Amino acid sequence: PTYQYNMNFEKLGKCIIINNKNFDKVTGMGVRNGTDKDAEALFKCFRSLGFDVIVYNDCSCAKMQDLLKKASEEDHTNAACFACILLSHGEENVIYGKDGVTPIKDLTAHFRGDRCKTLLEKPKLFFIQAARGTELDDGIQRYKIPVEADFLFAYSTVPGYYSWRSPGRGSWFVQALCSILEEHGKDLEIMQILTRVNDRVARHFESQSDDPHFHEKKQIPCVVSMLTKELYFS
Amino acid sequence: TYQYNMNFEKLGKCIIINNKNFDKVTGMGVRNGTDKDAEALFKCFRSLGFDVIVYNDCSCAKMQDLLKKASEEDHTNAACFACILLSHGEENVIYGKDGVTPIKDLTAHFRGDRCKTLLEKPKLFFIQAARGTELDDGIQRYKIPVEADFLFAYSTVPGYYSWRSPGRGSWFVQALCSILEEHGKDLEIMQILTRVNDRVARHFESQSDDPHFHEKKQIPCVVSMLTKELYFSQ
Amino acid sequence: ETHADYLLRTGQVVDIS
Amino acid sequence: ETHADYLLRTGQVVDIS
Repeated sequence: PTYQYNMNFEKLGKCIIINNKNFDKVTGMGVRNGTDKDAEALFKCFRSLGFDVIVYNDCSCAKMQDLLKKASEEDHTNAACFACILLSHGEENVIYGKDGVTPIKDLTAHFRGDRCKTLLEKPKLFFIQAARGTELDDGIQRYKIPVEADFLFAYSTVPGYYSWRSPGRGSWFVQALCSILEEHGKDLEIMQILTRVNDRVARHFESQSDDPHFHEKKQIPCVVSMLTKELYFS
Repeated sequence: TYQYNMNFEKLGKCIIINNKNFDKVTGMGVRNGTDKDAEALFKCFRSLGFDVIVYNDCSCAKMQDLLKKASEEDHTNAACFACILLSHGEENVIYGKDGVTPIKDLTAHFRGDRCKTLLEKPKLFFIQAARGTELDDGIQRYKIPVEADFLFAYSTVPGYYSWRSPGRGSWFVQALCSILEEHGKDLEIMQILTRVNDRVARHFESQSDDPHFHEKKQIPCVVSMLTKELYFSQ
Repeated sequence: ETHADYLLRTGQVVDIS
Repeated sequence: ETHADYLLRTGQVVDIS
């Protein structure tokens, strides 16, 4: 027999959304057109879920690190969990700030059970919409707890691969995540939701571009769970 | 919305690689207790309905060959595939008798584009091995991604050590077998692994003469690229 | 130095659909 | 050298209980 995370708290929790769209020339990274659409859609979804959403924009690696560090120092006692969403450029293990790159590990470590006691035994979720490389998927027709426990990372793509988005519709992963959340965010368990998102971007999306190097390409998200209980946003 | 179709002549193969003795050159120790793990796993997966096979003290060449050959067999009448790795390990790599091989290379053999007979079928990999040496002190017309439908159930988190007792056996394996025996046939794959997560997280703690390794903790790590819910039973 | 790789490393590649 | 790191490096550290 096994339970669900206790959700009986004054509030669901905070939800830091980092919307990186414009990057310094020095980095040479392009303008992430469509990210605003993503942020708007996410903002609404997580608000509906009951999160206290906040959106930061074009943050430097320093701001992002500071942002999350500060957050980890706030008092989450009356919160059920925590949520952070990263929308930016990225490379394996790293994510882009306005001025450069920072290891995703450093961003999330701030919430280890030993560095944010107020979140111990509470789920800490991180949704990352960013590339993790450039590979393309051609497809085919007396109690103590691990300081590292209760983390869940919902990546848009698999390690080493690219992440797709349309400046019009927005990120595939984000498009998918919002759909399922809107439809089942309040009745399905977190892993069911993310699994349906996996299938969604896997089946209902395919690249399409003038250059054949990037035509009819595919993508599969990646979920990493260190959760110790089932998670229902209610 | 749905579950993986399990209506097939057989559940699938289950390659168990039991590495216990390593070449002196590697300097790796005798994984005492691994036999206990293999025996317990062998029985659990057999009960699940898998066609289990256990290999022992395999070289990186044998392991690679083993899995490559397997990926070339015809899985048409199988519902899914399962591989279990019991050996020494380091981040991203796993130990063979004679050395080290990247876990990525071991699993790539089953990409949708290299094992068509397993397309849209779940390919599970359970890895009982260290992924570093950090210790957890604890606290108070379609087309699908060639990389889809993979699930990696790691005993520990990236960069950390993995515990086992030469007597009882690996913590992760001990846990996995418990939950499987109790719910392998009625719970969804992610529920099972989540319960395993909680199990090794709460019900286990290191204990050794040397204080450097006393009262240490551990949290498993699940990586899912599955696109449907998975239940081991029609 | 490959341009088809330029849009990649720089993230310019997107889905036109 | 540190025997301790030596033990982890060779994965000889085991729970004795």
